[PDB]
Order: sequence, then structure tokens, then C-alpha cells
Amino acid sequence: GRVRTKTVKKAARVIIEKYYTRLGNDFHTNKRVCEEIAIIPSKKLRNKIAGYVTHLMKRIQRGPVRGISIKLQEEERERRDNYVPEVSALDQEIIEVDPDTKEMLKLLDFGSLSNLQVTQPTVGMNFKTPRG
Amino acid sequence: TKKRRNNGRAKKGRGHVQPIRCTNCARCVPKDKAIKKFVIRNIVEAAAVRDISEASVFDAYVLPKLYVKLHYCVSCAIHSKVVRNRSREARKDRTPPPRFR
Amino acid sequence: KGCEVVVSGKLRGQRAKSMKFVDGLMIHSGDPVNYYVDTAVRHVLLRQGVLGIKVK
Amino acid sequence: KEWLPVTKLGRLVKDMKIKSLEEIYLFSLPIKESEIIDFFLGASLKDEVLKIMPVQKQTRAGQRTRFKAFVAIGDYNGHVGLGVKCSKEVATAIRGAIILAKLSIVPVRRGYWGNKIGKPHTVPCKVTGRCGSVLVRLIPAPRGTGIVSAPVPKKLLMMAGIDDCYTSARGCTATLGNFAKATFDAISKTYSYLTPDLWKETVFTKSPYQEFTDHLVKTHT
Amino acid sequence: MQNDAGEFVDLYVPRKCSASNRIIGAKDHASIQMNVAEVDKVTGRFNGQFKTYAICGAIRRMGESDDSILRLAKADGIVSKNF
Amino acid sequence: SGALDVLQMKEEDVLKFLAAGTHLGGTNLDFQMEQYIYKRKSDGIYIINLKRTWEKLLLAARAIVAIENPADVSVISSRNTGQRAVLKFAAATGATPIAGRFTPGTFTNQIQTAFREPRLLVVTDPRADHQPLTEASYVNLPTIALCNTDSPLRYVDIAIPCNNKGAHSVGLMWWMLAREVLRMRGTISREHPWEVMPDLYFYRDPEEIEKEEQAAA
Amino acid sequence: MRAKWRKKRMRRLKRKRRKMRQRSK
Amino acid sequence: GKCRGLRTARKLRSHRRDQKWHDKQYKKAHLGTALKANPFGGASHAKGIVLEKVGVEAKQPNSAIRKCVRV
Amino acid sequence: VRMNVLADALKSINNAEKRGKRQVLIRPCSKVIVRFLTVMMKHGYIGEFEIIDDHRAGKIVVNLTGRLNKCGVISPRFDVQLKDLEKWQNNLLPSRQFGFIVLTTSAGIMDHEEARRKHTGGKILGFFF
RNA sequence: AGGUCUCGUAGACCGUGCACCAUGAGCACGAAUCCU
RNA sequence: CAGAUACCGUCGUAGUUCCGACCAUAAACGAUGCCGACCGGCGAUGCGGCGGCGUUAUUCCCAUGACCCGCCGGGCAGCUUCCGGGAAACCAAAGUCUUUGGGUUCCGGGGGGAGUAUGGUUGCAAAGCUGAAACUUAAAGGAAUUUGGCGAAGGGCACCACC
Repeated sequence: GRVRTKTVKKAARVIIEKYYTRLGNDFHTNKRVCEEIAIIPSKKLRNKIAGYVTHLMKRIQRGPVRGISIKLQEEERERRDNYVPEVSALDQEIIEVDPDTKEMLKLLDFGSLSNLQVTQPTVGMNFKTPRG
Repeated sequence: TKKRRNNGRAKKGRGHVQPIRCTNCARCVPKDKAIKKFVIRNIVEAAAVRDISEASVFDAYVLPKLYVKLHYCVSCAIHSKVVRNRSREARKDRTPPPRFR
Repeated sequence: KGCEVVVSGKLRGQRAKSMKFVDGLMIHSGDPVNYYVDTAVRHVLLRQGVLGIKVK
Repeated sequence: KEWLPVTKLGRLVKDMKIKSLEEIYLFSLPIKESEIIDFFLGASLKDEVLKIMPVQKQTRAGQRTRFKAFVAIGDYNGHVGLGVKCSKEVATAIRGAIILAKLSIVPVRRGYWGNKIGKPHTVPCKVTGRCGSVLVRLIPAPRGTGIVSAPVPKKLLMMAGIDDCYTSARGCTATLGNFAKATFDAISKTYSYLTPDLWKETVFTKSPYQEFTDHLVKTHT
Repeated sequence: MQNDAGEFVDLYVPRKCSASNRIIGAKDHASIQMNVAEVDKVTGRFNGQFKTYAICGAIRRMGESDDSILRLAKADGIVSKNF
Repeated sequence: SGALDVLQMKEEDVLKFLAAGTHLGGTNLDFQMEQYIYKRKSDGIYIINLKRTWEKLLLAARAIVAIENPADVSVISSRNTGQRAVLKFAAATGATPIAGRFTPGTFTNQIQTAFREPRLLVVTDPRADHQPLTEASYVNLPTIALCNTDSPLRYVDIAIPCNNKGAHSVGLMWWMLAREVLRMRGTISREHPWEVMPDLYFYRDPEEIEKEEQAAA
Repeated sequence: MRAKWRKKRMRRLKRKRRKMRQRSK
Repeated sequence: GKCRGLRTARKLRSHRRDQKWHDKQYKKAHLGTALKANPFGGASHAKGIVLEKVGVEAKQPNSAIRKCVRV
Repeated sequence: VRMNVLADALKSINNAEKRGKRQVLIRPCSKVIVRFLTVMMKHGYIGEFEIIDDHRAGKIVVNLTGRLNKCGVISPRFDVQLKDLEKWQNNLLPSRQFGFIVLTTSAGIMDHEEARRKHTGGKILGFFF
């Protein structure tokens, strides 16, 4: 079997996190990059780290990874969490409401609002799944 | 020590139940204690159903099924791989194994 | 970086025993055990017998 | 050898903003640095080992023995504590028990037997503590009686500052750990009991975390 | 708490739970002390006053503490009486 | 909490309640929730009283603004319904957020890197977040929770009755909580609408994200 | 030995001693 | 106790007497059989003539014999 | 069956005191229960209570406060003299600074201090502290 | 008028007990704190 | 099978069935006496009663049956719980117990001898009830953890294992 240990995976993960722009999909190019940006005592460890960096690059090219915190794969998350629409989806010209909710709003503070319309209650009072 | 909340059976306010006989065995086991298994099967398996259907007078004929109820004693049921032992915290699970297939 | 001391002998009794004091970091296998740890074995001549020293 | 507090309570005590552990006990805050109490109570905090009890675990290659240490801590005019720690060696277990005992000490209160003259000397009421099968009762005594107990609750009551007590024990008292924890839980219950000496409406003073938050936000992040 | 001469011999006076009138112990870490802010009567802004309540750990672990805080706020006048 | 005339629930807030589906709850009823229920109806849906929800929201806002260090309020949401809402709440009021995977040992283990020791705690669900509730017991630390009609009440202090299942209602509670805290603190005027949009606190499935990206520019 | 067969052997000893006593009258 | 009535003293005394007789040390200390089987006859010391000497052996933990006489 | 109404009443009061309730519903009342509750009122352990008057046997609703530790009833009514009260003081009370013994004297239902003041003794009822 | 209705095909729960299978000589074990 | 007056297989007497007369014995176990009061929640279930939208015994009405949503009382039970208890397993009672007293019946004082001797009593008999002592012994037991070994179960491995 060929399963990478935790040292190779941690080294490749911090290499992907910390030096991301000067990388690529070629094994020899990021092999030389990992040769110069870090100190690896042996050569088999260098080749295994470079191979996992290539695999992680191919994985990043398809989507995000929950071990990696680079700059480029975020801030579209930030723009996605900060885009603001026009239509509120709560400021509606008509809103359906239940009759007991209408009577509850009658008692609370109001007599009549020009936004609500009332729907009929259900004629069947079945709501529970048959379990027994 | 006491192993179960019940006593390995389903008797709560009775004191006596009628006994039944095992099917793999001949032990006189009480009716609510014995592990019961209602199994339904076809007369033919999935391999011979095509051979029965190709040699049938009636086209689009429904194959009958076989209905039998099995009564097992405790040692007979655990030795025939019907029920096995489980963990102390998992012994209180009441739901059967899932009917995925 | 870390050390261990092993003293084996008839430590307070007729039957011998051994006490091991391990804390820190100590590698055991491979080529880097040759040039990272330093092993010395010594013998102590007391009035009751021989006591050994293993330090690394 | 220096103090680097990891909690804001320890930093606040080190910054001389908390006068004593009175308000710490009043606000019922947990103490997680054992040297806060060592700062508040210094040379007046004596200790001695109650019993070293060996425990063993059976493995494939014999028994792995371990030593468990019991130590009593406390000043002779107030607070008292108890700590249990087990390790491979004896000295490591004893020092860990010392740290764990000094980490968790409780205040005791003293009352009178009849008239309220002089300083308080005895247990104010009848308190009981139980753990395992052991029951320990503390009964008030007149002045000059002394402690009528087994030696381990006697030394715990002398290190707690109580001069007079009547006791009555029930259960397997041969186990020293359960007996010591039982009398510790008995003597710790002297403040959970409601007496008519304090029925007036208390006022809730401000917590140190509210009072010194401007100091805390500057001294630490 | 006192003697014949008149001074106090208890080293501290412990708190009592405002919902159950039980003494909060020194090692009872489940007990809380919540401060509730008082508001200005005209503008509606926090001025600097507090309303304090202490609940013991037994009431909090029983699950009947939120109605205790609601009742204390009703009796203090924080939560309106009609509710 | 709502006893004054300036602290009344206005016209638009009732419309936000009726459009976000706050007033209706789950099927089962917890016995601690008998007083925060108006009545029951057909198909097994309990009606949450909106005025008592307003009173509890004002009480929780008072408890939040009562302390003077805004970083000492810790807000935890571990379910996907309130991930971005508690982040926008912490960005608005200055609180400290936890969004998913609350590690068991922040409030108790003193040697961890994530050792947090706050003064007030806000959580969005008492049932799914059972881990901060029991961890809040070992220190003297109150807890404010957004509670449903079937959520169990244990180790909670201010229970705001709401529908914590839909993302719209949860975002609406976090937005009005930030609004009321900023109004009590004095940053936001009480009569001018500071309302930016309520949808900045709303969670949505990613399928709607590519749907909106395809339908928009 | 279980108590059942020790009780059976005890009852057999009762029968033997009773027979010997009643025949040694 | 079990009987807690105001007029329950004969029953308590009879039950305590029965449970006192149903004991061990009170049972040997109040019949005449345990003192009659005693060769001293309720005495601290006794005299007699030695007939012979016997070497009685020890139990299974230890290996020795005990020098003894018969009186 | 129901044989000691006062023991049942103090048992329900003690159970609801340990539970933490603020109001206790005693179903059967008696004059002895009224005097016991009046003594517990006058010594400041319980609050302001009621008598729910129906035409069979009244009910009593007691407003509770958190000052009560235990309420017990000694059964049966042992006769106690003035020289035998101190024995009960040491083996029934938790302390000498507080705690009271309710006993039935010929001058009325009262505590042990008023019994020593009026120089009389009677039968035991119970205790509270 | 079109002439293979639409979307992928766990579609193994063949089954039952299972030859004879006994015994083990004992000597060989000691429970712990702190620095000048 | 070394032996097999045992497990296994073929026969097979009393017995197994009913009537009439006997004994009063079970792990007759919820291994947990009876009456009464109090202390959390939830979903179902059997009976009786009460209330309410709807469907059906074919289209209208009423009552009865059958479904649905709830309440009340008694009963067999279930899930969860820092109520509380306990040596723990566990118990909503085995809780309300050194903060010890609601009323009442039976019964146990280390392990063997021993349910044995003797006496009385019941029965046709087998046997049932009552029930010792001498002597001997430093342990016998209850709950739970770790290892270990199962002709116990579930996953994998090894040419010092096999095919």
C-alpha cells in the first residue's frame, strides 16, 4: 500500500497554505519549489511531499478543502456572505395568515391591518404519523 | 445479578402462560419467551422462476408463496445464528434490524 | 533534549530490581540513534553486589 | 520561578486588586490556579501525609503498582482542604496531592454552645456528610472539651481550627479515604445550612469581573 | 453572627438565592449573578444603573430559572405586569 | 422590558414576524413552555405569543447591554441555520463568535489555546447545542438561549420563544437583537430607521446561491 | 454436589434409619 | 423498632426476648449445655495427672510439631 | 388508612419545602394544625396562610418562604415532664441557639420556651428548626 | 402520423444440526519521602 | 466410548385423560408484605364517562357502531432525568433516613454441623409443620474494574498455519 503519513501531509498542507501562488500542476516544477522553499533532509520525503502538493493542487482546482486556509479560495466566501439584494422577501404586498393568529393579533395591539389576508382552516385534523 | 429489566420474556401481570415446542429442538418453552420468526418465502427461488414460467400453461401466472411460523428455544435460536449477544448499553434497543433487503 | 537513567541491581533487598526514569524525548530505532544519543555503561562495586548504570 | 497567570482571576489577584479570598468565596468563583491560595495563605498553611495507599492493575506481565497520596491542608484559624492524587512514584503523587489539596480548600464557620462570649470554638449546629457507606456527624461541645474522634477526623478538625466537637461515625471506617472525604464533606456543609443568625436581606455587591474589567482589558487581551 | 459584646465573628456573609432563599455555597459553580440594565424613562438609553439577581445552582439545574427571572423582573417593574 | 411607551413593538416588526414565520412553532410542547403559547389549532402547530417574545427579547437585550465589555459576550451557533447570523451579530455588537464545531474544553480546560472565559453567553438552540450548556455549568456564567416550543429548558436563564428551525426567523431574531442592543447602547437612534436590509443575517442553501448567481448579473 | 441430590441421599438415609428403628423395636 | 403504639410494650419485650434468645453468645451463655460440656466446669484453672506425651502436628501453612501432654 | 393528620400535613409541608414550591395545599385541617401553623408563623418560619372553608373538612393553603429546614411529628404523643424536656432538647434539636419543640400543655399549644416560662409540661407534638 | 413510454437496476437473505474429545505433583512473592 | 447400567435411535410398564377420596409441596420469583399521604416530564395502551372540526354505515335530521383531536378515574406497562436513595448493579420507588417516630403482621444475627438428633403432631404411604446441641472453622459471601483463558460471537493477519 501507498498511504502518506502525517508528516508528509502536514508539510504539504503548510506548503499549500503558505506558498500558493508559485505552484502548479507539474510535479517537477513544484518539486523544485519545495526543494528551495523548505529544508527536507532526504529525497524520497521530498518526492512524496511534492506528489501530495500536486494532488492537493488538483483538489484545490475543483473546490475548497477543510484543512487549507489560503487567500484565493476565500474572499469569494466573503463576497458571498456580504452580497445584499434589492427585494426584501419580508416586505410583501400580501401575507396569508391563520384565523386564530388573526384573533391573537386582534387582542395584542391592533384592530385591522391593510396587509393580511385570512385562509380557511383545514377540515381534517390528522397530523401524526401512524405509529401505535 | 439481575441482567434485564424484564425476565427475558413478555410477562408482566400474568404469572403463567401456555408453553410451546421448539422447531429446531423439542424443548417446552413458554410462548412469550421463545424467539418467534414469521418467514415468508416463494416456492421457487430467483433462478428457477424463469424455468417455471417458461414451462407454464397459463401466461402471466402468479407464483404462490409459502407461509410458516417458527418457534425457537433460546439455545436453538442463538446456535442457528438468529440472534446473538450484544453490548450492555446496546441491549435496551427494541427496534429490529432494518429491512433494507 | 531528554534523557533516561536506568539503575539495575539488588536495590534494598535480596531480590534485584530496576528503576527507570524516562522524561523528555528519546529515539530508539534507525540510523539517527547513532549520532543523537550517547550511551555509557558503568558498574558500581558496593558491599552487597554489583550495580549497573545505563545513561543515555 | 515566576508567575504567568493564564486566568484573568489569577492576573487580577497578582495585580493586587483583590484584597483576600473572602470575596472569591462570596461570589463562588472556581479557583483553578493553586498558587492564588498560596499567595493569600503563605507560611501559615501546614500539611502532612495521611496515608499512602498502593493500588495495582493486572496486565499480561504482572501487576503495575501505583501510589495514591492523601494530604490535609489548611490554616489553624479557618480554611481547610483535602486532595487525592495517584501516580507511578511516591513523591510525585505526594506533590500532586499537595497541589490538588491547596487547589480546593473550603471555609468553615464556628459557633457557640449556649452563651455567646469570647471567640467561637465549636461547630455551630449538627452537620452530616456522607460518601460511600461512611457517615460522619459533627455535634457541638462545651468549651474545653476537645475533639472526641478517630485520629484522622481529629487532625482534620484541629487543622480546621475547631477546638471542640462531638462525633459519631457509622460504616466501614477502616477505609481512610472514604472516612476523610466523609468528614471533609461534613465540615464543608457548615455554610450550606441556614441559621436564623442570617435572615436579613443581602445586598449583591459588584463582581470583580465587572468592577475591574477596564483594568483587565488593558492588562490582557 | 454576633456575641455578647456586639462585634461580628463570621468572616463573610454568603449570598442567598433571590428565587428560593437558599444560601449559595462557596463551591457551587452553577450559581449565577445576572445584572439587568435600567433604562432612561424618556429617551430609552442605558444610563448606568443595574438590577441584580442571584440564582442558585439547584434552581438553574432544575430548569425553572427563566420564570424566576421573569417573576423578579415583574416584581421589580422591568417586565410589564400585563405580559 | 417593554414597560415604557417608547419600548413598544411597532408596525413593521409585526409584519416581519408574519413574513418570517415566527409566530408558529413545532408539534410537541415542552411543559416549561406553557405560558409562552397562545393556543393550539388544526394540523398540530402551536402559536407563539409575539408580545411575550418581545418582552423576552427586551429582557435579553437589557442583560446584554448591562455589561460594559462587548468582547465578554460569547455567541455560539453550531447548526448551519445560524452560521452567518451570529457572525453579523458579533460584527455589529462586538461579541465573540463561535460558528460550528464547539470543542469540548474551551470554558474549562485552562491550558488550551482556545481557553475562553467570558461573562455572558448567547446560544441559538438549547437542544442541538447541549455541549455549551453543560460546559457553562462549571463556571459562574449565565446563558441566554433562543428556545422553541419543544426545546428543553435546562441551565437557561432568559428563554426567548421563537421558531429556531427556519433560517428567516433565526436571522430576524439576530438582526433585531443587534438592533435593540445598539439602540440601548446609544449608537443607533430610536426613531430614524437604521434598517439596512434584514437578509444579511439569513442563511440559504448553496443551490439557491448558484440560482441567484445565474439569475443575477 | 448440588442440593437436590444431597437431599435425595438424605431422604434415603431417613428411610434406612426409620426402617432400622422400626424393625429394632 | 416496628411497634410504635403508646400501649405496645408487652409485644416489644417479647420480641426482644425472642430475638435475644435467637443469638450466639447469649445462647452459649444462658443454657446449661455449653457449661456442662466444658471440662473445667466454669473454672479458670484445673488439676490432673499426666498420663502420656503426644507430639501433635501443626497446620498446613507451617511445618513443625507441637509437644503436648494429656491430662 | 389516614390516622395522623398532623404528621401528613408536616410531611407534605417538608416535601414541598425541599422541592422549592411557594404554596402548599393541606387537604385535611384540624385545630391542632391551626395552632401549629400559628406557632410557626409567630416564630417566623412560614408565611401567611389560609383556611379553605367547605362544609366537610377545610383545606389550608400556606404561603411558603425559604426559612424552613425540616418539620417533623413525634408519634405517639409521649407525655413529657419539665425535668424530661432537656433530654428531648439534646436528642432532637440540631443546636441550642435555635430550634423549637411544640408540645401540648394544658395552657395551650406552645413551644418549649413558653412551657418553661409558664412552668408546665404536657404531651409531645413535633419539632421544627 | 410516430413503432423498444420516461429515469439507474442487490436481480446474493438454499436450508438444518455437525464423530471421539479425560487428567495435571507442589515448594519459587519483597508494598516506601524529602533537600541545602 | 478405554469403560457408558449416560447424550443418540427402536420398542415399552406405571403415569399422562375423567370421576370419587388423600398430601400441602415449587426459582409457589416482582427473589421486593398490607393500608394511607406527598414529591418531575412525555408518548401510547384496556375499561367507563365527558366535550369538540371533519369521514363512513352512500347523499336530510337525531341517536348508536367505526375513525380523529383532547379531558377525567382505576389498572398492566414503557422512555428520559444531578428530585432523592444505595456498596454498586439499579429503583419515580428500593424516594420523602443522624434533619433518624404515619399504623400494623411475619422474619434474620459469621461460615459448617443442619433443616440434623430427639419429642409432639398430621397422613394409608411417600412425607409436611415445629426444631437443637456437642464439635469444627477465619473466613464464607454481594456489587463492580483490570488481565487471562472459552469445544462463545463479530472483523482481519502469518508458508516458523493451511490449500
